[PDB]
Amino acid sequence: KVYKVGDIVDIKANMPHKFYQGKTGVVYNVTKSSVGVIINKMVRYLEKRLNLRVEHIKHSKCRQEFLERVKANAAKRAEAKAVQLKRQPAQPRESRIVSTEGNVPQTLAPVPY
Amino acid sequence: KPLPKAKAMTKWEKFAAKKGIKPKERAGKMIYDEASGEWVPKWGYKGANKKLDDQWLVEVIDPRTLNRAERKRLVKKNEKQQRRNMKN
Repeated sequence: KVYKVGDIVDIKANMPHKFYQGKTGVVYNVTKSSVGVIINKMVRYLEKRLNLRVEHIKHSKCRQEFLERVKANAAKRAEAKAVQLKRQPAQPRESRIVSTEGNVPQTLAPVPY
Repeated sequence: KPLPKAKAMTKWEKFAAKKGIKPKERAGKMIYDEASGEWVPKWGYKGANKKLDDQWLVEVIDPRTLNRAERKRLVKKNEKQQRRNMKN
């Protein structure tokens, strides 16, 4: 894959020589042998100019959700113009009746056998 | 043929005699590579000196190319010293 400056990639390793696996950064430089990634670190936040080979780097899908939500909201607004687009946390479940006719409650007897 | 007893200090033996630098024991190639469960001798096969090239992050132009250039410069300096000593 042709990585480009400013892209967001995930530092995934395939012994260690360091412990930066699972951290995400933005590409600042690219060359044939390796791709340059900058990772922010606290001392105020400092920065590290990491350089890694393409073998241990992959694109990050973190911004996919943002773009998808933006497009969906735009489409919904356009359709409704003919709105409550805000995301909502999982609301508590409402009351519902349960029927034991098809399933008799069994005392599992934690023995269990 | 004449005796092959040619002599030359190479400019190193003179200093080693002037200073108290005893000759190295010349133990062997094996050297412990910390942070790993392998010895990976200093030189001779899969040397640790080549580890910097095979490792994955080189924090602080590719620095691996810089290290290779430094190795080439050191080798060329050694060759130039050998040529200078041969000139004598």
